[PDB]
Amino acid sequence: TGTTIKFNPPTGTDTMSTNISTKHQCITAMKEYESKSLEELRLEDYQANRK
Amino acid sequence: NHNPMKDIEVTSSPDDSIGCLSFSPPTLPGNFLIAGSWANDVRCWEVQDSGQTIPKAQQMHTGPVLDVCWSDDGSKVFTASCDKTAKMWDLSSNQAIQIAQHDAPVKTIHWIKAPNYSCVMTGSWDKTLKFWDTRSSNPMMVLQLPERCYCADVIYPMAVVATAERGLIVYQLENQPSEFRRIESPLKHQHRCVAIFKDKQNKPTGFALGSIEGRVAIHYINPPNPAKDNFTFKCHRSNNTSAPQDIYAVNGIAFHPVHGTLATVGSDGRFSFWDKDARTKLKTSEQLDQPISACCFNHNGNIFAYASSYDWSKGHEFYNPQKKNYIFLRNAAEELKPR
Amino acid sequence: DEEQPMEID
Repeated sequence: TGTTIKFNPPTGTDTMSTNISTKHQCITAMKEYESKSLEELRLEDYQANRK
Repeated sequence: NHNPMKDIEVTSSPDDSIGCLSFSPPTLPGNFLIAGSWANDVRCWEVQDSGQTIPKAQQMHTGPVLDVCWSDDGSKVFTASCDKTAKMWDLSSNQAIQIAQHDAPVKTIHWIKAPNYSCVMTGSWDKTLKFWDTRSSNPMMVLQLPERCYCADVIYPMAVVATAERGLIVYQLENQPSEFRRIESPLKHQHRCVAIFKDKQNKPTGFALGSIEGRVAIHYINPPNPAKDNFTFKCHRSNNTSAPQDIYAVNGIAFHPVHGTLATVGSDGRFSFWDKDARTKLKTSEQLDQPISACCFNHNGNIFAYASSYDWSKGHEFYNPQKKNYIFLRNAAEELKPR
Repeated sequence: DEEQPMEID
């Protein structure tokens, strides 16, 4: 539980027709976190004192 | 730098990051603002027409406050918290009592005033949506959600709940709350915020929904050509540059009560104003040194309140307890008028 | 500010 794993923005692609490369600047976009919400993770950190 | 928009700061702002904002109803004279924080408190300021803020009262949960709302008469403030309970807070007496209990944190709280009933609706990570009369310890009604509740909104006779795993459900509220439609969600990533908008006759007619991938969906309940009338649009992104685009999370969405235009606030530390009928971007703020965690309007739409707070978008390592949180006020009535 | 078209998906 918590955000023990380092934050690392996932890479992706979007269109703007030409594709462009993107970085997902939100931790829960990661595969290690994709099944939880921001608030869910933060509470888990607070309850463990990982501030 | 902390306040790039040169907007008004609410004096005596919360000690920890702000999770929710809420303005008093029009049945109250003047304007009163409520904010819950991650320091477990609920606070109330009186905003004055000159712009000065006066702290009026504060209550306490045993865990972070995730949502707050008012009662139609403006006498009671309802609070929802990670301590798995929700409270009714009588301002005049400054006392607060428990009115709801869940098995997980309580993410959302709303007041339903129907012609024939009144109750508090709570949506929780225990996957339930419950309704309370504020007198009984037993909930009046309990409905099961498809997964954990992430955000919700209510404008009688309609309610919208969004959950983990793209769960999206509309509720009809006339007489008794009931499930109206389970929507195949227009968004493909985590739901985060939802706000209901009304048609030209003040009738709730659809909602706006924000995900973590810099996208908001416009969803009409019953339009004539849903393929063209419903749409998503990109927001809270970076950019003339070939460097990858940075995509931030949509943290709050609120509609201006008279103009029908909308505001979104994002983990990118900006707010943007939008016209969803013209499909245009009216304004984007400058960047703040931390995310904008929440926003809302006052009753007549003459105060736009937004909260500068970390939102855990990058996890625990980027939290600075050292760094201060703010609530900013902006008169954006003219800024949000269409055309 | 400067009204601009939205980036509709």
